[PDB]
Amino acid sequence: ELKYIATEASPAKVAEIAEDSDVYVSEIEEAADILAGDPEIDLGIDVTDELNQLE
Amino acid sequence: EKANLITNAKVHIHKLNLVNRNYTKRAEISRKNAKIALRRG
Repeated sequence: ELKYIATEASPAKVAEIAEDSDVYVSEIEEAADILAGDPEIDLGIDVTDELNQLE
Repeated sequence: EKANLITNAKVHIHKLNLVNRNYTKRAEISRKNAKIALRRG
């Protein structure tokens, strides 16, 4: 049985499946930040001073 | 379709104008980055 555990807790496979998860994690989180990319448009198209009179 | 020929020209005028909006925005965006980078030194 130690052989059968060591077949499938193989450190050759533990390290594979751990590395794969990390790449997908940074792929998804950065794909959330470009999903919030529009602040760069909002801060750009509106620069309106005039309301300092309104202030 | 000579009418559509004169139509098509009048169509392209709107595309040409559309892009002219787009690059106008980027022009100011670049100028904002310049103003920042001067303040960056």
